[PDB]
Amino acid sequence: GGGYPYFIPXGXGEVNXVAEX
Amino acid sequence: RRGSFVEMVDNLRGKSGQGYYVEMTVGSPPQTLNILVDTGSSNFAVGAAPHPFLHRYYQRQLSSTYRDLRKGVYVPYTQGKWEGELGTDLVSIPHGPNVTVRANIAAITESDKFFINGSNWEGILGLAYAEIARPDDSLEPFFDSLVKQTHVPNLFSLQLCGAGFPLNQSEVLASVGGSMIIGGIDHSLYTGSLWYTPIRREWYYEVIIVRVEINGQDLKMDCKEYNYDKSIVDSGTTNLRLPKKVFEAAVKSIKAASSTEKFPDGFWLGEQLVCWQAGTTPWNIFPVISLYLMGEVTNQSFRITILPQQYLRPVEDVATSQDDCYKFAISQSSTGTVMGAVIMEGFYVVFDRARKRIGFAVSACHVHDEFRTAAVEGPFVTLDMEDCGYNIP
Repeated sequence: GGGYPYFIPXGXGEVNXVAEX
Repeated sequence: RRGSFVEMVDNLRGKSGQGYYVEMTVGSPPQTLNILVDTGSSNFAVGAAPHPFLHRYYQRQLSSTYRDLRKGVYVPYTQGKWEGELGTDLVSIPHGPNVTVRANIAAITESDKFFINGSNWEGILGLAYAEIARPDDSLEPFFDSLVKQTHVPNLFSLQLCGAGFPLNQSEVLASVGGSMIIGGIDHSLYTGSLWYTPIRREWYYEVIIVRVEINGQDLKMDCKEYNYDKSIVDSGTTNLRLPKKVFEAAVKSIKAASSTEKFPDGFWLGEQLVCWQAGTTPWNIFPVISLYLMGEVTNQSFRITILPQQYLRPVEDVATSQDDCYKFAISQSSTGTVMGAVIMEGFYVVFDRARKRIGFAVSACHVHDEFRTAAVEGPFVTLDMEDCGYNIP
């Protein structure tokens, strides 16, 4: 009824450093 | 103190997904700030006004050496942006060389989605070249000012450790750390040989990817796809970011190799974490990924290979300590390949500006297991490498 692996919402948690030009 | 390399070892800290920072001091008397190390931009900028997420900020009025340039600046990133006031001041790196530089500094007065709640950094050190500085290439970047005013050799190297970072038992679970060696290369941070790829053009640290393999199987794209519209090495980006078409081929191949076809699509898109019981993450079902880079001699390449421990990133504070949860940290880009922390945490990376080249060696601190290790291998014979670069058509 449960089990591994399981998936939960989330993510982001990133840096993404300059736009071109 | 002498500013020797041993003093610089371990001078970076971070929280996972929030960049790596070095301590700096600005102004007279010195004001201490933590500064994100960003090889993907070229402005030095610091929080200079209150913000809910800033523990501290730069106070120009407290510095007798501050000089106002009377010009504004706006800087947009792939994520986040800020604007502020240009000026110059004296700057030092307490665990860096033993020197004091007069540098350009953007004093940040407004920002959006730039500072991160709880992050421990208050500014950014853009280490790339003047061509991508704002407002334009006349604003000399920090590292240029450092080299011009001092005798520091024109190179730096980065060892980003990720969860390979020695911590006390009582330190916060997401803490990472590393080293920025300014002015040279420290032999304690890597094993084996350093292999170099040319810096294609000095704007970003642009490089050329000539082949991609997953699980030792060629992705079989035209190599121009890997570098569309550039490929860069970026300490201020978390993920390995890939052009759309390459991303889609990468996911297909990773799924096939690991038999995870049934994992939900949100996982692959970075909208859902995967969770296993603590200690039981099945690393061995996931493939290694290799990027072959243009080498230093005609028709010669080498490859860097990372493990699932680099591209499945641990996420704390989302489930019971009884479980280990991960974010898939390979993602889509419409601005070219970015070799972010996912790539750099496998390797000691030397930004050899003096020789227009980037070196990679296996990092002494990369996360791996008893069966596999990150690798840097060559040489390989590879034809038509120059054709791999993008040109405005």
